[PDB]
Amino acid sequence: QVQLQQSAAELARPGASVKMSCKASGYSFTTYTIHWVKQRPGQGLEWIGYINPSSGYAAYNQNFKDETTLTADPSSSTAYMELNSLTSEDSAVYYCAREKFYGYDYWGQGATLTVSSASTTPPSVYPLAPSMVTLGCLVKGYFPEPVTVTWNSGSLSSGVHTFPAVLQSDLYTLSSSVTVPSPSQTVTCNVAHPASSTKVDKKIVP
Amino acid sequence: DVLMTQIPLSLPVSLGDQASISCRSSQSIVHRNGNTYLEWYLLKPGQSPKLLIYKVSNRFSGVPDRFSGSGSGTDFTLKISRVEAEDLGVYYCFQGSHVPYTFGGGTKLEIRRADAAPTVSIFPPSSEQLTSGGASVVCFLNNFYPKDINVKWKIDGSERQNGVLNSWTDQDSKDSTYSMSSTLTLTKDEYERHNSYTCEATPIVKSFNRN
Amino acid sequence: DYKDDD
Ligand SMILES: [Cl-]
Ligand SMILES: [Cl-]
Ligand SMILES: [Cl-]
Repeated sequence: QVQLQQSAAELARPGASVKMSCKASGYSFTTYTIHWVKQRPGQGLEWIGYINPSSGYAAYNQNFKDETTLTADPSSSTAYMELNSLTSEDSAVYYCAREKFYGYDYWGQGATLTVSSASTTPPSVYPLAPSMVTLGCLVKGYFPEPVTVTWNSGSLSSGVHTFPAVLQSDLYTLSSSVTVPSPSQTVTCNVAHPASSTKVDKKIVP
Repeated sequence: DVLMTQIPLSLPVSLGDQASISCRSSQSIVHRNGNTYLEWYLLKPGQSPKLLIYKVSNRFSGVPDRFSGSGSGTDFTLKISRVEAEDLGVYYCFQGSHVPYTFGGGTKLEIRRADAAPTVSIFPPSSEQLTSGGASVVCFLNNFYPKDINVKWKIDGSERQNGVLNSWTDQDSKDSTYSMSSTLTLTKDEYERHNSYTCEATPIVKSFNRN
Repeated sequence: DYKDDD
């Protein structure tokens, strides 16, 4: 099946470079272009550029050209975007998308880039224990974004609210709530912090 | 560059009604090959952008017939008939005719529905957190409407404003509601010196006693 | 550009 799989969220230092990848599978790689799009709060969507693996040609938005190099490796069906001279303006979610005359039909999942001198800090996960019962999940003191929260390894999806994180004293915090009906039918939040490659499970007990 | 301007900024719609979004290009977006590469995307909460329409008026496979695109010259329109809750999110137009390719600024479609009171829950700091020396008091206000809601903290009956951070979800595409967390973060020292903790949604009240 | 082939 067609899929664009991006590299994980990552942290880079100011002034450094970073290389982000988009592995395309499920089609003949050279027959579609790969474009890159930046999403930053309050700034909508911006087009960065594209590479055409067939020809080797990359096009660049003039606003990005001095900080951006696009490449593609046909042998591995992977497109890359290298950003240089990084600043905090470059912190954003970056997508790749394929295109060959019918629009951006398939997208990558996005990759959050944070540009900062701060260290990676994994989350501390604390239980929020109490017809319908609400339980939850406090995910405190992590850096950088994002974390992902599931319940029961994704087998419990209905009645979940995962709130946006808030930044305080250079660390992020968020909470997740779940609601279920009141046997051996337990409840576990699963927290993943891709930038530290950490996963935590917390089984909620009364 | 070709500037892409969308109207309106915010599009509240009641379920089952029609809606339309306008996209105006600052210059013509006809490619020299004769095609107009005007696309519409929908960014749903927590998802990558999804293609709706390409080449002005061509629905992408899997997109319902309720979505249609039209236009020429510099004014393009996305029409949605019989709006459903799953249609909420941010709609963007895009031109792929003239480099640099450009997106519109986005139109946020939201569902207008009947008012709903929040289901309020409060949680003292867990034992695990307290051992480490921190004290987060957490309150969930779930599945309410409209988005604007006031949360108020009281500590032994006195209003409390310092150390409160609020966070809202995007609109729920099942029931068109909103949810919010309010978190009072104290030092354990401070937490230990007070007994009653209240969160009030406006008045639905939940409290506990410990310290 | 690559769209010339469309
Ligand atoms: Cl910087
Ligand atoms: Cl395409
Ligand atoms: Cl080319």
